[PDB]
Amino acid sequence: LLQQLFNKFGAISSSLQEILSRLDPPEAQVQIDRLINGRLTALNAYVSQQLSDITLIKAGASRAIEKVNECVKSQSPRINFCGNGNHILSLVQNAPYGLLFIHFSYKPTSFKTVLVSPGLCLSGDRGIAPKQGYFIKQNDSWMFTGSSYYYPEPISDKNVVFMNSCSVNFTKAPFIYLN
Amino acid sequence: TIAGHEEFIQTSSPKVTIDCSAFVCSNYAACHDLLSEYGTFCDNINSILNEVNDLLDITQLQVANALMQGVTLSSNLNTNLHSDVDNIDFKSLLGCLGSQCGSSSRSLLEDLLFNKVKLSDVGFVEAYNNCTGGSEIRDLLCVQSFNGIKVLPPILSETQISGYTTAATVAAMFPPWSAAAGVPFSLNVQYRINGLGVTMDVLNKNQKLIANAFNKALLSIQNGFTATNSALAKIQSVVNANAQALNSLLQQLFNKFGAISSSLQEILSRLDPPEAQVQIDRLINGRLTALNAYVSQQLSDITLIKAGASRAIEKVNECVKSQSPRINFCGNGNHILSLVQNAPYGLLFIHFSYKPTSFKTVLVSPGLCLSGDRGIAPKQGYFIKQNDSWMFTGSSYYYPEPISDKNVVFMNSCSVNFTKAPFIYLN
Amino acid sequence: PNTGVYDLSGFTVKPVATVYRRIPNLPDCDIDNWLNNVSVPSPLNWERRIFSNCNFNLSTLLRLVHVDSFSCNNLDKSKIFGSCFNSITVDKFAIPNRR
Amino acid sequence: NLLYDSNGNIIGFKDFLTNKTYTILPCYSGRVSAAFYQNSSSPALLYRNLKCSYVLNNISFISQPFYFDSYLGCVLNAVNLTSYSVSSCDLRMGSGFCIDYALPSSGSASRGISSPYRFVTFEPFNVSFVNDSVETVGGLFEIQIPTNF
Amino acid sequence: VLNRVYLNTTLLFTGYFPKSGANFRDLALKGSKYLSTLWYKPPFLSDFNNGIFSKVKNTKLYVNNTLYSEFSTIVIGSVFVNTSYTIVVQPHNGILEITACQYTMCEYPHTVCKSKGSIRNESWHIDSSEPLCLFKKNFTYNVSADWLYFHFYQERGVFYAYYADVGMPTTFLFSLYLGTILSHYYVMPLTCKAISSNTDNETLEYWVTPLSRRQYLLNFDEHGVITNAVDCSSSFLSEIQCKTQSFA
Ligand SMILES: *[C@@H]1O[C@H](CO)[C@@H](O[C@@H]2O[C@H](CO)[C@@H](O)[C@H](O)[C@H]2NC(C)=O)[C@H](O)[C@H]1NC(C)=O
Ligand SMILES: *[C@@H]1O[C@H](CO)[C@@H](O[C@@H]2O[C@H](CO)[C@@H](O)[C@H](O)[C@H]2NC(C)=O)[C@H](O)[C@H]1NC(C)=O
Ligand SMILES: *[C@@H]1O[C@H](CO)[C@@H](O[C@@H]2O[C@H](CO)[C@@H](O)[C@H](O)[C@H]2NC(C)=O)[C@H](O)[C@H]1NC(C)=O
Ligand SMILES: *[C@@H]1O[C@H](CO)[C@@H](O[C@@H]2O[C@H](CO)[C@@H](O)[C@H](O)[C@H]2NC(C)=O)[C@H](O)[C@H]1NC(C)=O
Ligand SMILES: *[C@@H]1O[C@H](CO)[C@@H](O)[C@H](O)[C@H]1NC(C)=O
Ligand SMILES: *[C@@H]1O[C@H](CO)[C@@H](O)[C@H](O)[C@H]1NC(C)=O
Ligand SMILES: *[C@@H]1O[C@H](CO)[C@@H](O)[C@H](O)[C@H]1NC(C)=O
Ligand SMILES: *[C@@H]1O[C@H](CO)[C@@H](O)[C@H](O)[C@H]1NC(C)=O
Ligand SMILES: *[C@@H]1O[C@H](CO)[C@@H](O)[C@H](O)[C@H]1NC(C)=O
Ligand SMILES: *[C@@H]1O[C@H](CO)[C@@H](O)[C@H](O)[C@H]1NC(C)=O
Ligand SMILES: *[C@@H]1O[C@H](CO)[C@@H](O)[C@H](O)[C@H]1NC(C)=O
Ligand SMILES: *[C@@H]1O[C@H](CO)[C@@H](O)[C@H](O)[C@H]1NC(C)=O
Ligand SMILES: *[C@@H]1O[C@H](CO)[C@@H](O)[C@H](O)[C@H]1NC(C)=O
Ligand SMILES: *[C@@H]1O[C@H](CO)[C@@H](O)[C@H](O)[C@H]1NC(C)=O
Ligand SMILES: *[C@@H]1O[C@H](CO)[C@@H](O)[C@H](O)[C@H]1NC(C)=O
Ligand SMILES: *[C@@H]1O[C@H](CO)[C@@H](O)[C@H](O)[C@H]1NC(C)=O
Ligand SMILES: *[C@@H]1O[C@H](CO)[C@@H](O)[C@H](O)[C@H]1NC(C)=O
Repeated sequence: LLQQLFNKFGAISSSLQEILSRLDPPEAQVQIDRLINGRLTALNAYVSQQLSDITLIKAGASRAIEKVNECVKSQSPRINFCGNGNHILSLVQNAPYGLLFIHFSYKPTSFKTVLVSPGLCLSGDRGIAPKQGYFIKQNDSWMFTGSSYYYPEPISDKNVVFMNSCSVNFTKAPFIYLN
Repeated sequence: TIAGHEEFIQTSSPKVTIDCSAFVCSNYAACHDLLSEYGTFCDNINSILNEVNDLLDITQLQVANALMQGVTLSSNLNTNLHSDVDNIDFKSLLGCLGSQCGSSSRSLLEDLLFNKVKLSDVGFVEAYNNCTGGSEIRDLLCVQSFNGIKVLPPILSETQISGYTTAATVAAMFPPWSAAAGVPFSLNVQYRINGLGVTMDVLNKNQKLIANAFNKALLSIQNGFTATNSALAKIQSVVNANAQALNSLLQQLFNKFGAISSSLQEILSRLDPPEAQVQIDRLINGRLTALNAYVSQQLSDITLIKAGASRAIEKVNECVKSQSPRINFCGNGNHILSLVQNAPYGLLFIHFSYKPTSFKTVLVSPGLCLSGDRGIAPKQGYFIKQNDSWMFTGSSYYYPEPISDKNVVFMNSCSVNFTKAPFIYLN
Repeated sequence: PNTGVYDLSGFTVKPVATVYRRIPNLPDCDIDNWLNNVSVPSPLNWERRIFSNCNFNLSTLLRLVHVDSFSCNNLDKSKIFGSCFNSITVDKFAIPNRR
Repeated sequence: NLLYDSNGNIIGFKDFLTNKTYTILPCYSGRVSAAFYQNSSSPALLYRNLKCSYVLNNISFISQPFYFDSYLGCVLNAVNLTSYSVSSCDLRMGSGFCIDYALPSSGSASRGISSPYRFVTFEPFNVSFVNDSVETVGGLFEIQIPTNF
Repeated sequence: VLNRVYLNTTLLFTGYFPKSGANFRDLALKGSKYLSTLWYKPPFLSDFNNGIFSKVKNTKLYVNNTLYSEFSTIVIGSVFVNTSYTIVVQPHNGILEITACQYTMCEYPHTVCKSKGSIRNESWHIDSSEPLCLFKKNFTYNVSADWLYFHFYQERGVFYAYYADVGMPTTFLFSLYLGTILSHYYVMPLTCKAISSNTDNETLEYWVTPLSRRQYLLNFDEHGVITNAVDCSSSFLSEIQCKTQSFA
């Protein structure tokens, strides 16, 4: 924007001293008018660009207000909003013209191949399904393991959801009457 | 039954690039030497349009990152063999996947979409390949491109985005199930219909009805892109708006702006150099004014496209890749799940919805005061009377069932307008 | 300079041959024989002749008449010297000396 | 004897002396995309939507030992290597293609000439893969659960 | 347009055109023997402001099973004396004689069908002195045509004539420098013998309407033929058609 004070815009010069001390007051008006139209056009184009940049900055600021309210100050029951899944929490810091968020995630480092069932059919034709986990078969006994860590633990009522029927592809297991 | 409807969201637009000195002063050295006194006018216009096209590339990478993030597939997955799970058919939604295909295909939903839109990202390349020679005699895009106006390809091909949506779709069907909450697809459907107030006995008894309702909903999607589909209309309005603005920009090369001619050849074959300059200066001012206004409009429309792309990334992350506990975000209430597909300059979402067909008029109670001065309130349902005995029913499907601790929420006192029930110490 | 992609207006095309077409052995327009004529009209009854489908040149004409002044308007004298036109209309009359 | 369009330009004509009828097209006009890596001697050049016969005859008469045709147009000073792929790229040409820069270093140089610009494929994203089966392994499914984090 | 071809396009063109929704006037008179003085009056002697469009019925008489084309002759001018130039367009069964001379026109002029001659002789002038003629030419048309179309206008001293016999749009016939302004025209009564209702039931038609300078939208097919036209200021639908540059 500063370099537009050196354009001639089709006039003879870009200096108003080089026109007022070189031409006539009926004739210098013609050149000064071209300089005025050029500089006013450049100012309008700059003001249009700024009025378009402020909308993108407002959209970003609304999103940052959301991450402060729902990832830092509390934790929403959303998934993939803050971070990239497996997300525990965030902290916030000040930064030049904005904010720096620090996100923390759970990261698995080693894996195991297991065979799982997605639900069981029990005696009386009832059904149980696992509550954030899977039914695995350790030592010819059905146990529960969680989804994101491997730890076989018993089947209980704090472990499963109940239903008074079972699906057609629930695994038949009549030998289960645990707590 | 299960209803299903489609939704187009725009995430991009055609990337226009403009050779400013070949638009204004096309070939004539008199015009170029007159234009060099406006300073850096064409540099500014080129920099604004490069900034716009860089924003377009950043949003395309953000969309593809949202589609691909976190999905784990089996290496033995081959969509020639596996295109079906639990009596629900996915074949018209999958592209090609596997180590023995050649990743250059779309699904037939995307084929039907990209065959009613001529100028997609591949129609511009094949229309610009036919300008050396015309290939009939003449075409408006070649007249635009010979005057410095050209649409550039996106950085990712549309078959790449088709591969990304195929991976996202097949991560809901196969046994990591990385986008169906870790459980199989029909089980996930059952748990979401149970989450609106439909009991599990109904859903285990009506499993094949649910599968055929899904198949019918998909096939009714597939025969719907017929000249009054609002998604096809919304897609074609993008292409028509681009073609209209580019033709209006080309029509500025035939205005006079107060000169004796719009043609630079007609002015430089009639007038001397001192008097041709006065006429050329008016054409230069008019054409610079028109380019300035075009660049301002492009800058205003890139903000709307970025807002749409953020809405689509949110829908991918919370309606397709997971299911959010936000009511009325995707769909309309009684929402079950979403699928995603590639569309020209955006995405197509398929939303599936629970839908009642028949109704019954029932008398209901919202709370029961039991002796001991206790209260119970029903847990996503109501209390009803059947044979002068109190029972529970869910709110979205009429089915009486006994009152239990899995049906109610207990309270150590009871409200004033809770119905008196001393007959209950039941199951 | 840095790494990147740039749009360059390099050396692309040149015009190599020319095409030149005219219709041959056309007559002469004979503008001077009408301009240098004995019977001269007044400004009240000025006269016109239309010349079309013929050849001319301004050297022979502007040396075969006693040129006192010659000045063009919305044109230029060097831009006539190879051009074709659809027609040329020449009008004439003899001046009253005060007016 | 003249054929116009509605904007007012002449697009064809019938000859007076031969009765041979012609259509006029403008001469080819365009720009060239230059993919330039730092500290090298010359860019790689892309002529968008042009066949290389048109380029090597009717545009560029300076000699070019490395040239080929491609989906984007005519590529000069680059090697056709689209079976190769890359995940990150700072010379991105459009439609899933990229330009890579690889020097013939002193461990594996060649005394004959080479083009250090390659025209490769751009693939920024992937899935993780596992070896397990997609069907039931006797009633049960095979899954991978983490043991340490 | 002059020597241009347009192909599969609409064109916004401003020319010398009739107003759409205005009124023609059939001005062809006819009499077997007698001629009234009301036929030579300002009801029938009209104005030539900028020009006229004319639509002419070519009647096809039969003598000895021989086809004779005929219609009326039109005369344009200002005062119709021998100190002024008058234009006369007159058919001769396949030959259109167009003259522009300093005629000595009769008070009550007429022409006469030469196949079946009238009671009176044809006398629209008597010129023993063979007057000054700026223009004299013969053109040939289609004798088996049913309609002939004419544009006659004036601009900056010049007179322009267009005509057609095959089709509705006209093509350029001639131009003529005059230096004066033509102010009136006339269609002559054709004193025939046997054309009337009591005879073989034929009619003379010469429909005239004025011209002015105005913008039209024209439609050009794959042969360069004008298929459709619309006057841009005649109605509201025509405003929408010229604003969209579209016929639908
Ligand atoms: C100058 O003009 C006169 C007329 O004003 C020309 O005389 C004409 O000559 C031609 C050819 O001989 C005749 O056909 C015309 O009838 C003549 N006009 C008159 C009114 O008599 C004369 O020829 C012209 N001078 C030259 C040198 O051409
Ligand atoms: C300009 O036109 C004149 C015609 O008036 C040309 O003069 C003729 O030249 C040929 C060539 O010898 C002669 O046969 C004719 O007799 C000439 N005509 C007259 C009236 O003298 C003249 O050559 C043209 N000028 C140029 C530079 O070509
Ligand atoms: C191009 O076609 C035209 C058709 O008219 C030819 O012009 C005719 O040539 C003959 C020669 O004997 C003349 O008698 C005619 O009067 C001409 N017609 C017109 C309208 O002028 C012309 O010769 C053809 N050209 C070639 C090279 O065949
Ligand atoms: C135009 O055509 C008419 C009719 O063909 C010509 O008129 C004839 O002229 C000759 C000789 O002057 C007379 O013997 C005939 O009697 C005329 N016939 C009629 C019906 O009047 C006329 O000469 C032609 N004019 C031109 C310029 O060619
Ligand atoms: C149940 O399992 C059988 C055998 O794997 C399979 O054929 C069928 O499609 C499955 N149905 C459902 C609803 O899971
Ligand atoms: C381009 O030209 C080919 C023939 O070379 C033709 O088959 C094809 O339809 C053309 N494409 C377009 C978009 O015009
Ligand atoms: C790269 O740059 C360094 C210094 O900037 C220079 O010494 C070196 O020769 C350059 N490499 C080549 C291949 O020119
Ligand atoms: C291209 O060049 C060759 C050889 O110079 C020539 O034969 C051919 O006609 C040219 N084509 C164009 C379109 O310029
Ligand atoms: C470019 O290379 C690919 C494989 O790398 C090959 O299939 C293709 O045919 C080549 N194209 C050209 C024009 O050399
Ligand atoms: C998959 O993408 C990752 C991302 O960094 C990349 O490193 C890897 O090489 C890619 N694998 C294949 C087979 O393309
Ligand atoms: C992985 O699959 C390959 C087949 O290419 C097989 O050879 C190998 O045994 C498998 N490994 C495991 C751990 O299953
Ligand atoms: C988990 O990993 C850490 C570091 O990789 C290691 O020190 C630790 O022993 C591991 N724990 C188990 C239970 O394998
Ligand atoms: C005639 O013009 C119409 C209007 O665009 C077009 O559809 C048609 O193809 C044209 N005819 C020919 C033979 O090109
Ligand atoms: C028609 O034929 C009759 C004889 O049957 C003859 O008298 C008459 O002159 C003919 N008409 C013409 C116009 O020649
Ligand atoms: C018509 O002309 C002829 C030839 O002179 C003449 O004999 C006849 O009397 C004229 N008719 C009238 C009604 O005078
Ligand atoms: C024009 O004349 C020719 C031959 O004289 C004839 O074939 C054609 O039908 C005529 N056209 C009209 C409209 O009379
Ligand atoms: C001419 O018209 C009259 C009007 O009624 C009619 O009586 C007569 O029969 C017609 N004659 C011919 C030959 O058509």
